[PDB]
Amino acid sequence: ALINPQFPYAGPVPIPGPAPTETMPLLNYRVEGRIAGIQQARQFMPFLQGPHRAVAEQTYHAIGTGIQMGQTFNQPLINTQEG
Amino acid sequence: NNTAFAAVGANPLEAIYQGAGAADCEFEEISYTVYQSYLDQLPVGQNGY
Repeated sequence: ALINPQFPYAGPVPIPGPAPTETMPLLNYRVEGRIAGIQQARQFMPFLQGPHRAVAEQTYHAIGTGIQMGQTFNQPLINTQEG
Repeated sequence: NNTAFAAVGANPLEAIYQGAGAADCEFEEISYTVYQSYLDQLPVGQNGY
């Protein structure tokens, strides 16, 4: 702010002001609020809580069976070298 | 006799012969012989095979 003498800035907005209204009042709000609809315990989703496999491992079962059977052919006898 | 011969204009994918005389073609007979290839003298150890 600058004040300049001799033209000085009025020393106030004075008493000639026009009170325009008495509408100043905010009427307090008084209220009762009830949000009470029956609630049912459940919601349907496509899927909740699953941690789906991105790849599975290979998996398997097992079997064996049979017996011990055989047809054989042997090497001929040979002269013994030494000993 | 239903798969081996294709008429002109018909799909020849599964057929053996195709042509104008197809409708009157037929097998006189078919023979097959199956030969099995395997490895013998199945080893046995202290565990068995």
